[PDB]
Amino acid sequence: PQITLWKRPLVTIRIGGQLKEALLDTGADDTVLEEMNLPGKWKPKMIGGIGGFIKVRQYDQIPIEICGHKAIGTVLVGPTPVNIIGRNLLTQIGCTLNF
Amino acid sequence: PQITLWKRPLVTIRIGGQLKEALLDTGADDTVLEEMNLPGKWKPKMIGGIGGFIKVRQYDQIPIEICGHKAIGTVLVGPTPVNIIGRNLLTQIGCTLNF
Ligand SMILES: CC(C)CN(C[C@@H](O)[C@H](Cc1ccccc1)NC(=O)[C@@H]1CN(c2ccccc2C(F)(F)F)C(=O)O1)S(=O)(=O)c1ccc2ncsc2c1
Repeated sequence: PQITLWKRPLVTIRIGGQLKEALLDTGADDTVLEEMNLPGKWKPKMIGGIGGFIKVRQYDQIPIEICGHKAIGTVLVGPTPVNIIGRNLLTQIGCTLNF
Repeated sequence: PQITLWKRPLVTIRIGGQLKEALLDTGADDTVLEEMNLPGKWKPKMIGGIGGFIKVRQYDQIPIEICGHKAIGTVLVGPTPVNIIGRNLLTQIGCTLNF
């Protein structure tokens, strides 16, 4: 697909039994999802953006489906106001910026 | 150009005769630059990111050349962690997401 940027690039993602709307975000190194209780090991981390930092839980090798494209990798979970698909997963689904 | 996402999509911009590195940020509605001097009236604004809210100065109708593509639009100036080029100017240069 081609997604223009007139509006926020929100797409449907699936993580296990949860479907959520998330930004395809080229300005995000990492994938940051709003609070959810995923299974398995994790590690605490702090990530910074506009306004300062938030504490997140880093889960590794989590499969996520993005517009029917399979991805698997690190997902950060924390008190973000929006779900953010970062470059770690954007590359896996073949996402580029073009102009 | 086509830009892949294994590295941060950092590009050189020209603004007020100055060259700066800025991040092409599809997860950003607006363009937000680190502290700098721009001429003309500005208005105080507050914006919220992942870590909370900050105060910025809003300048309207500012020319920026992004990889040689001309834009003229609103630039917010304040304590962003990184210079970010948001959708207001990404649209002007014809930028889309493709996968
Ligand atoms: C700042 C940038 C270098 C990094 N961020 C990614 C951005 O795309 C971020 C993603 C993002 C989007 C929305 C909320 C929070 C975070 N966008 C924004 O902060 C700004 C806020 N804003 C926004 C939002 C609502 C109203 C007005 C604005 C305004 F437009 F502001 F008026 C908006 O439209 O973009 S991030 O979310 O902090 C981030 C993500 C992953 C990540 N991984 C490691 S550090 C790290 C940091």
